[PDB]
Parts: sequence; structure tokens; C-alpha cells
Amino acid sequence: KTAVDSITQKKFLCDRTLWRIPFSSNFMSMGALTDLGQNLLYANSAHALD
Amino acid sequence: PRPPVEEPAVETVSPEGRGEKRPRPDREETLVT
Amino acid sequence: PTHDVTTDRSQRLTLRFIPVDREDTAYSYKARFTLAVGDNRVLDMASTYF
Amino acid sequence: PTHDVTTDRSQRLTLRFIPVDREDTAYSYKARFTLAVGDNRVLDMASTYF
Amino acid sequence: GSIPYLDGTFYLNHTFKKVAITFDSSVSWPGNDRLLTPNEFEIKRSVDGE
Amino acid sequence: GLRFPSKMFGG
Amino acid sequence: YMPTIKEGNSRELMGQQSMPNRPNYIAFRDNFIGLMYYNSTGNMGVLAGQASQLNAVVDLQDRNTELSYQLLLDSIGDRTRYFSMWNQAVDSYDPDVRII
Amino acid sequence: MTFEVDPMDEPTLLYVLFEVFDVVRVHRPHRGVIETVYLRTPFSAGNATT
Amino acid sequence: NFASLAPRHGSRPFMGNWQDIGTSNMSGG
Amino acid sequence: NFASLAPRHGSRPFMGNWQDIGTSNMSGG
Repeated sequence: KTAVDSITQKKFLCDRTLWRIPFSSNFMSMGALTDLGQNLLYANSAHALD
Repeated sequence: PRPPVEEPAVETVSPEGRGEKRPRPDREETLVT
Repeated sequence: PTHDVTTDRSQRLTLRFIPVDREDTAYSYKARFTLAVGDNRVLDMASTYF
Repeated sequence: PTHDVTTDRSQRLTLRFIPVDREDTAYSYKARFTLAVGDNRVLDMASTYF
Repeated sequence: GSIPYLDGTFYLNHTFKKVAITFDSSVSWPGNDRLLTPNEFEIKRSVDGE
Repeated sequence: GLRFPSKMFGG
Repeated sequence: YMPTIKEGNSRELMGQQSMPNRPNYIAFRDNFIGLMYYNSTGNMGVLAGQASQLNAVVDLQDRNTELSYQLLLDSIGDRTRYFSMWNQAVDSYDPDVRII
Repeated sequence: MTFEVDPMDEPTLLYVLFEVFDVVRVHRPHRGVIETVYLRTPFSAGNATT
Repeated sequence: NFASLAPRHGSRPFMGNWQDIGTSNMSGG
Repeated sequence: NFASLAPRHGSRPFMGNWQDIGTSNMSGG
């Protein structure tokens, strides 16, 4: 009944893992050779990554 | 927005709307552009 | 697969739906939405939540 | 010009559009409308404002 | 100690705020209004009002 | 010229 | 000028001298810059038909829609004039104050 | 590009306009259909990666 | 025809100029 | 006819006017 005015801190810990961002058009694994990886074979152009 | 233009295509600037000496005020006669 | 799987237009994955009219009682409340699925889309209601 | 310029039917110049779906965040405000342009009417979006 | 580069014992995953992937300095990835903040991969938010 | 319309109040 | 750090009334507080506060003009910005989320694609607005609901507005973060509207009004109009409905009153310093 | 500026005792930015053709073409084929194609060159916001 | 939608300056329909149909302005271009 | 030296407004050259080639500027007339 004498609790102080408190504020809430939230966080997560996710050990042992790699933050995977798949290079797929729907972020899914429909195959190892993704559809955006084949879209760049037929485009035949170089792009820079930043 | 754009100066007046004749169309002979080629695109030719028209001389209408330019300022002149007039014995009577030019706004009551013409539009001055 | 590359053809006829994923669109290439400006389309969201997750939509934010807001209560059109909220009604509030002393022991309950009420949230009415417009669950608007546009053309050429499908929504599995397992992905919907409050 | 007399004919074929201005209608003779009951039609409003300025319309009033109630929000279908409004939302008040602590950091922003969101208002969703229905911009219903009826048959045989044209709307320049320059005349639209909030 | 343990070498996380070689054994997979990763533990600094929680120290990421956001990720902005821009192919060729103008094309934001995945673009296309995909995500709720579609130009960056917000991994965590300190101040969330929305 | 003679094709310029006459000045009236409000039209 | 506070002559004495002490509180309560004293003779030395007849020498305290008052200065007016600095004038602060708080208002909405010119042409209502900052109300509307432009160029924030997380807060991007929608214009779409109700049948399709596929957004025809494709906004970008390396676009500057506010400055594109500030430079547009200079070209097609007299920017010195004041239009109160769109709060169109251009930010303009005083030329005697900037260059003495 | 290599800019050389006067020094200032404050963190400053550099706002370079890479002038493009930020052009939209708007098609409305049927009632209530609003199709737009956006294209700017050189600094396009869509390539084969998206 | 669409020339009966124009105000008649005299007996002639006051048609607008053909050059006012599109916009061309950019930021110095 | 030197129309490839003119800026193309659309698909046509924005040629000037014939009558603008000279000058008649003079003090008082």
C-alpha cells in the first residue's frame, strides 16, 4: 500500500543467434536461391550497398 | 507563366502583350504581358 | 519461384486498423473496426490480433 | 456560355467529410476519410484541405 | 575466453537499434512500403508512442 | 485593339 | 541586477533593477510546415480507392516535399504577400538587423 | 565530390540536392481505380533488388 | 467541338492559348 | 535551318521571333 511511483523498463536478450535478414521478396525461405537473387541474374547490372 | 507563342513544327515567340507608348491607358484596352 | 508469387507494387505486410467507434461501459468496452481487405489480397485471420 | 457548363441539379460546391476512422496517438494524430467523388463530378485536389 | 566469432556464442544481439539497407544510395531496401517503417529495420524502440 | 472587351464592374 | 543573495525584504533590495523578458513569438510555421508527416514512410499517408486500397502515394525519405512547396510558391506568386488561410507568411529577417 | 567549408564549433550538416526528374504519371482507368507510376532519374528509388 | 463552353468575346469563342496546356517548371530547369 | 540549336519545348524547337533581331532603343524615340 506504500508502493512508490514507478516507471517500467522493457528489453530483450537473444543470445547465440545471428540476426537474419533474408534477401527474398516476402522475407521467406522458398528456396536457397531466392527470387530476388534470380531477379539480379536477368537484370545484369551492378549495384552498390550502403 | 509562359510568354506568348506562335506556331508556324517550329515554336516562335509572339510579340503580343509587349509595352508601348499609348495616348490612352493600356490596361483598359489590352492585357499587358 | 519468381513468377506470380510476390507482387512488385507499393503494398504493406501489416496494416494498422483503428476502432471506428469505441463504446465504453463500466464493466466492459467495445471496439468496432473496418477490417478492409482490398482487391487482389487475402487475409488469414490467424494473423489478426488486438 | 449558357448550356453544358453548369448543372441545374441539386449539388454542393463545398463538401464536408467526417473522419471514418480517427486516431489520437500521444505523439501524432491520424485521420482516415472517404473522399467520395460522385458520378459526373470532378475534384481538383488543390481545392482539398484539412 | 570464448571466441564468439568462431563458436557461435553470440551475446551482443540486444545492442542493435535499427538497420538501414539502401542499395545504390537511393533505393531503400526492401522498399515498396513493405514494413511498418518500410525504409529501415527497427530492431528495438526506446521511445514508442505509436 | 477593337477586340478587347469593355471594362465593367465585376465582369 | 540582484544586489543581495539573501531572501526577505531589506534596504539593499531597493537597488534591484528590472529588465523585460526577451520577446518570444510562438506560432505555427509558414504554410503549416511540420503539422503533416511528409517524407516519413512509416507515417505515410494514403490516397487509394476503396475497392483496391492499394496506396497511390509512394513517398520517399530523400524527397523534401516541404521545401518543394516553399520554392514553388516563390516562382508562381508574390512571396512577400500574406495569405492567412494557408498561414502563408514567409520567414523574413529585418535587413538592418542582419547587416548592420 | 570534395567540399571544403569554414570551420564551425557546432555539428553541422551538408544538404546536397542531386537534381533529378521526380515525375509521377497518374492513370485512372475505371471508377475508383487510382494507378500511379513513379520514376525519377538518375537517383531512382526502385531497381531489380526491390 | 467543346467551343461552346468558352465565353464569347463578340461572336467568337474566346479560346485559351495552346501553350497553356502543360506545366514545365522545376527548381531551375 | 539552325533549329537543332534551339531548346526543344516538347517536340518542336523554341525558335525566337523574326522581328526581335534588331534594336531601336534610343533616348526619347
